[PDB]
Amino acid sequence: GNYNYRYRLFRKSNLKPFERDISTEIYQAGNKPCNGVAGVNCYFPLQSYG
Amino acid sequence: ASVYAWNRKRISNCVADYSVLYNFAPFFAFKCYGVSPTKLNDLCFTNVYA
Repeated sequence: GNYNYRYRLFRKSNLKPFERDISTEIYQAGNKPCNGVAGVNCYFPLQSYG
Repeated sequence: ASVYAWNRKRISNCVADYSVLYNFAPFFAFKCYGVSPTKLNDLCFTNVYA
């Protein structure tokens, strides 16, 4: 497994053409997300490839 | 029920609302494959088994 190529899995809205975002802020859940940890949702944006 | 005699159930002909799930438990395990947990309450399906 090569866990170095990752991709964004969660975002608030789709992005405009030729636009790039790099921020790795924790994604929103029903309620205020946890803190980079599991919970009701409180997910993390990036996901690896494998 | 016990795992060796699991219990199937069908869910069709309703207005499914996935906003009731978060309020059940801290959900020690909550996962879906190829299905965005957050984008579920707006997509529509044929038949849902449980």
